[PDB]
Amino acid sequence: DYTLTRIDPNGENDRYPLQKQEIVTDPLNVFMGKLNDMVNWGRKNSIWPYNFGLSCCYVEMVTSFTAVHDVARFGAEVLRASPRQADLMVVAGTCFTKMAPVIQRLYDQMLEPKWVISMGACANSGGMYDIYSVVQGVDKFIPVDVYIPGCPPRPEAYMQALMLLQESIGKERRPLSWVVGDQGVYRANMQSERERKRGERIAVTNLRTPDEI
Amino acid sequence: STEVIAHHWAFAIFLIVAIGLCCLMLVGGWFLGGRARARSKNVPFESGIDSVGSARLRLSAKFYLVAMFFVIFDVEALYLFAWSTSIRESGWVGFVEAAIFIFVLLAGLVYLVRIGALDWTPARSRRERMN
Amino acid sequence: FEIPVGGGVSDCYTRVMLKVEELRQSLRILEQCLNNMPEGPFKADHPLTTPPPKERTLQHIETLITHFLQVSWGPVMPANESFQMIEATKGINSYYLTSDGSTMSYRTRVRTPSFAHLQQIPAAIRGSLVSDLIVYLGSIDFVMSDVDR
Amino acid sequence: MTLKELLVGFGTQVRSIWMIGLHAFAKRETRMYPEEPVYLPPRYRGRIVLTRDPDGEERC
Amino acid sequence: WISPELIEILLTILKAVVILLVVVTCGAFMSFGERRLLGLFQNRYGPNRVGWGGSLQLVADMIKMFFKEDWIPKFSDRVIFTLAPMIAFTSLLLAFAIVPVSPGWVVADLNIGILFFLMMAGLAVYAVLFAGWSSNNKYSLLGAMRASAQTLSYEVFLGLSLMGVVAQAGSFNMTDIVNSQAHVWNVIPQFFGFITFAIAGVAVCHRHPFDQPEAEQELADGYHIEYSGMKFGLFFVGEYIGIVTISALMVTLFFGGWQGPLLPPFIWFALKTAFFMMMFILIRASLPRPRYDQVMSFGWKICLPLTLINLLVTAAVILWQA
Amino acid sequence: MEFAFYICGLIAILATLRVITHTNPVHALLYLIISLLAISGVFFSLGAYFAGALEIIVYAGAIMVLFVFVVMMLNLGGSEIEQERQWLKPQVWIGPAILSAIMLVVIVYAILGVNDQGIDGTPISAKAVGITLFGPYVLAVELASMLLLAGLVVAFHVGREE
Ligand SMILES: CCCCCCCCCCCCCCCCCC(=O)OC[C@H](COP(=O)(O)OCCN)OC(=O)CCCCCCCCCCCCCCCCC
Ligand SMILES: CCCCCCCCCCC1=C(C)C(=O)C(OC)=C(OC)C1=O
Ligand SMILES: CCCCCCCCCCCCCCCCCCCC
Ligand SMILES: CCCCCCCCCCCCCCCCCCCC
Ligand code: SF4
Repeated sequence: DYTLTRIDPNGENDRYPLQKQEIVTDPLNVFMGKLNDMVNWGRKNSIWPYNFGLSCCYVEMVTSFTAVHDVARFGAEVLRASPRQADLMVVAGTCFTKMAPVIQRLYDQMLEPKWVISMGACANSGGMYDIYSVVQGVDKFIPVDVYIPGCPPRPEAYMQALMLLQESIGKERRPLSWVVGDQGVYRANMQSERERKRGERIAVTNLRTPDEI
Repeated sequence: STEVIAHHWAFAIFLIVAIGLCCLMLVGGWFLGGRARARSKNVPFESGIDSVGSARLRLSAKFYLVAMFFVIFDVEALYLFAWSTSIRESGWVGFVEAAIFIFVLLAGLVYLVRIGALDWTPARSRRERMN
Repeated sequence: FEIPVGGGVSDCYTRVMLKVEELRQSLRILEQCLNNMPEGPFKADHPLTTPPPKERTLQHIETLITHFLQVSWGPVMPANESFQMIEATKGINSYYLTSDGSTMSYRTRVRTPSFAHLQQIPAAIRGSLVSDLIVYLGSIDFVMSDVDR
Repeated sequence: MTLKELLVGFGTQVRSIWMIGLHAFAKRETRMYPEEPVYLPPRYRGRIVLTRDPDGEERC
Repeated sequence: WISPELIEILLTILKAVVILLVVVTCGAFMSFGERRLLGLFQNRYGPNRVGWGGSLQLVADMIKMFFKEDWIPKFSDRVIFTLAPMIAFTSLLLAFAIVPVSPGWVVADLNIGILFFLMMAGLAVYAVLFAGWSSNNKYSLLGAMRASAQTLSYEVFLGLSLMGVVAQAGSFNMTDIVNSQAHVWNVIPQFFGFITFAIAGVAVCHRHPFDQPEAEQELADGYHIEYSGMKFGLFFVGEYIGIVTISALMVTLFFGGWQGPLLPPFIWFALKTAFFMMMFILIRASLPRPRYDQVMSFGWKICLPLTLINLLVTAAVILWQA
Repeated sequence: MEFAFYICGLIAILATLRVITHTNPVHALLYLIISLLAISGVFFSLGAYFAGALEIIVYAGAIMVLFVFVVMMLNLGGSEIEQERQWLKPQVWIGPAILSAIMLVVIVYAILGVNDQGIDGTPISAKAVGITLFGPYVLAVELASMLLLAGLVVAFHVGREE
């Protein structure tokens, strides 16, 4: 229940992303597993987002940074202006066709490990902008770890996606060093949130009427 | 004595352990974790688009005159550093000497300010046009 | 409500403080909105009111027909050209609409103020420091959705 | 700059430091998602559902 | 090896090692403390989830920083690029090595003292200069030029701001400086020296409002853009150690050091140093950033004549009362 | 004391030799920093504590100005390195090499015949230097202020734009 990705920027593959993915089994012993868990804990509790925004979704993400939401509580407020110091790229906005090589370049300039959250309907699929100048989803060329529906997602939806990314990071397998060992990145194939929440969602019967505050 | 040589050894061990701790953290950062590979990874960051030229250029600073003046004024500062540790021994005569020295220093500073030697702001950034 | 005006110089500081006074004036307008709120309909009685009032849609057949056609094929606007200019948050925003008689706009032209302000940028900042340009960008009050539409 | 401008600027810096330091004694404005749930008004536009009539059949 | 001299030597060595470890730990835990105190000043919490009260946030950040890819760019001068974080880490640590934190607790009781601090600050500028130049980045080169401009602004009067305290103590030694404040702390007679040293010492660490080499709004973090992993962490750990050192020097020179009526001397020293660390955080939270030409004008036209006139008045007072 | 003197002097000699035969200007400035730090360590080993402190203090600022000027003019990538490396040839250095060597030989021969009781390294304090500086050397202080004033005026008149 793991997908292994191996990157190959100079291989015989031109289409982005320059990577290959294969469904494998969990590679994980009594000490390497514990130290991998410690590295995953440290990485998931210190996620520095890239100060990068395309449209209105960025306004909601930085709203989550402020005092009324305080995403600092999760340890994810540091907000680096440099791609080298950033761990998380939030595609917060429309992937405009003119902006797509820029997004690819900025993703290339980030360093390992890196995660991608596609925030909002535009970044997810193109959203309402099925139009000549808009790429229909940033996952046409960027591998995406978490998708947030919404236009915009509210700041707590961005926080919920941050927690989802934390659970995905906490059970991933990455090279502990670049000198010795397997260097491919193993990501757990999680149960979908739709299937997880289906039981409590279908059981809803009555909601408040839209007539009061 | 003994406290002096103890403090000398303490200073030596302080410097050695500080430099060794810095080197150890650099080595641990270098060897731990994976590495990223990308086509444009080894391109300098300029907000996502290629550079025009590079950072290796004749970039003209505007405060170079102030840099010369800073070197001069730092030497004047060391003269005052020598005076300030022995003010009671030099007496009022040393005070008169340092007053003349400081007055010549301040007259040179006033001269530099008044001739515009310390001004390098462009004319559109001098903030003359206000309500 | 008052319209705050500057002394003759459009500064970064003057633009920001003018927007502060505009915020206070909008607070005055909101106080008047809270105190004197008319009782009446939230939708016009016109046949082209899209969609019609929902309760009448849910129980009256002709209203249901109007709703059905308005949300599916669309409301039919007779062929004309229309224009509306408003004071938006960042300047003057306008819509220029051409109907050809269909349920879709033949032409929708949106004039936005941020386009003009960003074009003004090189004339007003030429010969300044970079920090002045940072402050200028902060004081223009623009977003790029407004600029590029 | 003038002497009055220097003194006034010193006073304004002191005032800014003082007011932020007094914000250190204020009540927190944070709504602590996810420990306290987000309040949403009843007509908030989030996840879409299909509903049933009072007889239990699907309304669609 | 049973002799009083040798065991006194190892006791002094152990005390110096303890001082070094506590200062480095205080720099890292004050990165965490800056986050929590900024949350406090901005009506929020800051990191309070990872561990009890966020106490394990520093550990998580350290693990992330260690296992981040610590890279050296192919377009950079590799040796200078690696050397600049080492200078940024070590210079103001060595400047701390003259701070007497308690009677009997000082690493180096140097005869030069505050001269050694000036030596280390003058060496400390080269970290930002080398980081800006070696990284071959345009924003980083602009940050390096801004850092040199800042050094021109403050270094002309930093030592002169300390010279009134030096004149009152009659010595460069820092224990003599805290002994001269047995009755009145130097913040009362050397008040103008105090404010000029506060300005220049904030400018020493390139801390806000003098963070022009790393100005995020202008230079997109400037001189350390190409740094990542533990070299970036080295730059910020050195910055926080510099905050600790400048606060402790301010306490030592202007606030009596460890002298106080009731508490143990280290408690007084730690309380005053913690207060000025909090003041570093608060001025980062409170006041805006001036233009760097305005900072140069302020340093050369206001602060330097103030330090010169302060030294003259201090000497006249000393000789009048002698 | 002698350990520090000999090692700091060796480091200063090697770093200065690296300075005068280097192509990269920023690297040359770094080796100049290292050589001046080593000469300051030599000063500290001889008891001249004030001189060593001032050696680090005023050359850290001075080489910073040299870095400013090097960034303004010299640094261009490999163009100035190629131009400077082509300016250095075996003949160009071997010419003045024996000249400097025989000057050093004559100066060293004159040095070795002097009466030497050894430098005990007793520290001469900054207070004593300040007492001498504002005592017997008052006119030196005031005319040095005039000298630095002349340097200021010359730098302003020459190093301008228009
Ligand atoms: C242990 C170490 C840490 C200690 C922590 C506590 C102390 C922190 C000290 C922080 C220092 C901040 C200093 C900032 C100086 C900025 C000066 C400057 O450049 O101001 C520019 C501004 C306008 O510039 P102008 O020259 O008028 O315009 C020319 C335009 N081309 O000019 C003006 O606005 C004019 C007024 C300038 C005012 C300068 C600041 C006054 C001193 C600092 C604030 C007070 C701090 C507390 C002091 C003690 C209080 C008891
Ligand atoms: C022993 C090694 C420990 C390394 C820990 C490094 C932690 C660095 C955090 C500093 C910091 C950064 C970079 C930062 O960018 C930032 O935002 C302005 C802060 O305040 C919220 C910070 O506190
Ligand atoms: C925020 C304060 C930072 C202080 C940094 C320097 C501290 C170095 C470690 C000192 C440890 C010993 C303290 C004195 C011991 C004797 C007194 C004990 C009772 C207080
Ligand atoms: C283009 C002009 C270049 C001028 C370079 C000048 C170099 C001069 C080198 C002189 C070397 C002298 C070596 C010793 C000679 C014998 C002793 C002196 C004469 C008796
Ligand atoms: S998804 Fe909606 S809110 Fe987000 S960028 Fe697109 S239009 Fe803006």
